[PDB]
Amino acid sequence: SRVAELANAVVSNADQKDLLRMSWGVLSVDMEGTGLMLMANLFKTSPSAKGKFARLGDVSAGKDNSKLRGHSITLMYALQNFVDALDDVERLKCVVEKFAVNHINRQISADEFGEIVGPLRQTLKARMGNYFDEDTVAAWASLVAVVQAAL
Amino acid sequence: RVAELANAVVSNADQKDLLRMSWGVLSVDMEGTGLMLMANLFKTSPSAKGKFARLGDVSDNSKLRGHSITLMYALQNFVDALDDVERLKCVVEKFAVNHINRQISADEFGEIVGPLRQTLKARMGNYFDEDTVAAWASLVAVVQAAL
Amino acid sequence: VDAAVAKVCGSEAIKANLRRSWGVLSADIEATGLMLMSNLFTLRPDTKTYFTRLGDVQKGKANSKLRGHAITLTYALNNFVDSLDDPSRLKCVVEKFAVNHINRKISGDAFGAIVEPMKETLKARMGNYYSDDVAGAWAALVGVVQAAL
Amino acid sequence: VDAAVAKVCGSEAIKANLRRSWGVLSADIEATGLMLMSNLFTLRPDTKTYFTRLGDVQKGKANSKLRGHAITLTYALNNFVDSLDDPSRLKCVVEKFAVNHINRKISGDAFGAIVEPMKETLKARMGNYYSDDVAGAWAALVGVVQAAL
Ligand code: HEM
Ligand code: HEM
Ligand code: HEM
Ligand code: HEM
Repeated sequence: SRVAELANAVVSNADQKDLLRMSWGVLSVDMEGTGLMLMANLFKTSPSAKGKFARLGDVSAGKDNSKLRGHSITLMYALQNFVDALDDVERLKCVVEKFAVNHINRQISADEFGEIVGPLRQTLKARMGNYFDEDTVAAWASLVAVVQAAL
Repeated sequence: RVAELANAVVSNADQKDLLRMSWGVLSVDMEGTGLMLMANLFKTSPSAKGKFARLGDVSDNSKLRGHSITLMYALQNFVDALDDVERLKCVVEKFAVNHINRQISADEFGEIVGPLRQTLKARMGNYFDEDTVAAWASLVAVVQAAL
Repeated sequence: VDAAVAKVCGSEAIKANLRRSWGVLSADIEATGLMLMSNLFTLRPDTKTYFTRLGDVQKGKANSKLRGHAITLTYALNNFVDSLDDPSRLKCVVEKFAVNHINRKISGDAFGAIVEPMKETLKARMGNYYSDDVAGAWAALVGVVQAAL
Repeated sequence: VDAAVAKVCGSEAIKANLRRSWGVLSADIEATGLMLMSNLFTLRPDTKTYFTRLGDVQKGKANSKLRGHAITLTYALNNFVDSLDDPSRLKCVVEKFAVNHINRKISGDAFGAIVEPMKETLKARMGNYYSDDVAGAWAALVGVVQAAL
């Protein structure tokens, strides 16, 4: 398992943690709106994700689809959990390992989970505007990689 | 000495838990709790009235209201620093600068502990715990070491 | 579910008490989650059989799997509290939450095992701001989940 | 002071802009404080004369005295934002805050040096949620301090 070594480096990287908290401050202004935007981007660039999310029904309906709405809001509270864990390696490891359990049971591989990075970039461009920087995407990719190592 | 004491606070999980739990109650009403703490100080240590002469009559006082609200945000700052030794040291040393200048000794500053015990007892009710008082006395001792 | 949502969102007092008590609990999310789980297993040791994967739950924070669960649980509560101004949001978030609990064969009655542990946790963490109205507000919110199971 | 307080507290738009922007800043109060101080000293190096005690301010976080000041500054902002619903509170909290600034011989005009640094900090931390009106809200709040000096 690579989870512990990757988590060590996330916790020790202060500038990267700052990028995560700064960009999270913007992403979390509108938890529902941003969660829905992220999911819409996932379905755009990985349409294969529709099969894993079939229970949600017609995902093209956005906020008008109550199942998609409930999922999209709930996803953002897992991101909040991760951000709140960034200063304590044992805390980050145990919350990432907990999170991974259901994803493993759904047969979501490290490669499939990494499909979320592009969607994160696109959502960050929409939320950051003229102040967007790829350094925020690299920061989120490092955090995503901790989860990938658990899958 | 600030470093030694700060390290022990940051390392003591049970004590930090008591500080955060009790702070969760004290901070529900920042204004009311701040005023309660100050009133207890003036009752117990009459000499404190003199140090606070700019506030006027502290026996309906807007200057005392402003001070007592503001005091609670320094406590919030300390509580927010409990997981990072270097953060706790730097915020305590910053806080101390004006208190040193006003000639408030470590012994005088420790006059706050009894008033904090009375405030805790008033706010915690049946769940008041003497160990919580000891935890706050330990945090106050970090500040005293900076004076 | 709709009737249960309507009861919670229809009372400004229930919503206020949920928000004010959550504010207190949020002073230490991790300690809150651990305390709630400890109260669950002390008052209702029968529920330990749902948590086989977590191992020795008596160990508390020292058990990393239990710690991960205890912290993660609080983020569902955070979401519920943030949902109170919009009945349709509370409904869709609770229905989403319920899916995995239904898959674990956790009935509404079983889920309600948390009510008395939550009351004890509120008393332990709120000091003189505790009242039975605050316990009642939490029972009403848990009732929404129970109706969805 | 009364007119400056009324301009802020009487405006739902100013208050909403202060609350939303503070919400964003509160994701990282330490980084916010350090970024504000960096913008102050870069855009308004004339103000360095007031901060002799801090030493080499260009060092940022690595300068522990600067770090303690930057963190502590944000708790005054927190108090101001928590005062917005109550003109009597904003008044007495700002007048309390002003006492040491008056003692340091910081005029209203001098204190105003913070305004453009605050605008740049907001631009760099709010993304697309930044607006001219958000900057204007902060200028109005700073105006309350300026009136008290
Ligand atoms: C930032 C990345 C992600 C976060 C924060 C996230 C978070 C969550 C959360 C909190 C849940 C609810 C709890 C659970 O059942 O596990 C969930 C469910 C789910 N996740 Fe993810 N996840 C992410 C990425 C993905 C990706 C990339 C996929 C597949 C392509 C995926 C597939 C699912 C599925 C199928 C469910 C169950 C959905 C339902 O039927 O309601 N997840 N995820
Ligand atoms: C929990 C303990 C205490 C906290 C959190 C606290 C916090 C504060 C804060 C935030 C200020 C305003 C900033 C400043 O000027 O330094 C202040 C001012 C002051 N402190 Fe303290 N302090 C405490 C204990 C004491 C004690 C025990 C005394 C004296 C017996 C004292 C004397 C003062 C005085 C005289 C001022 C200036 C008051 C004015 O004219 O408005 N402090 N303190
Ligand atoms: C305040 C009440 C509760 C909250 C907020 C809560 C929340 C959560 C959350 C967020 C998860 C992780 C996502 C998932 O897999 O569904 C979870 C998992 C779980 N819940 Fe709950 N739940 C509560 C009460 C209960 C009760 C009373 C039981 C048992 C009777 C229960 C059994 C479980 C189990 C077995 C898991 C999976 C544990 C694991 O292996 O990691 N839940 N719950
Ligand atoms: C957003 C605007 C500002 C806020 C919220 C702020 C807040 C604070 C706080 C809370 C303190 C510590 C308590 C005290 O000693 O008064 C402080 C100290 C200080 N303030 Fe400000 N202030 C601001 C702007 C300014 C500006 C523009 C100047 C200079 C032109 C200034 C000069 C200082 C100085 C010199 C100190 C003492 C520094 C030290 O030696 O540690 N302040 N301020």
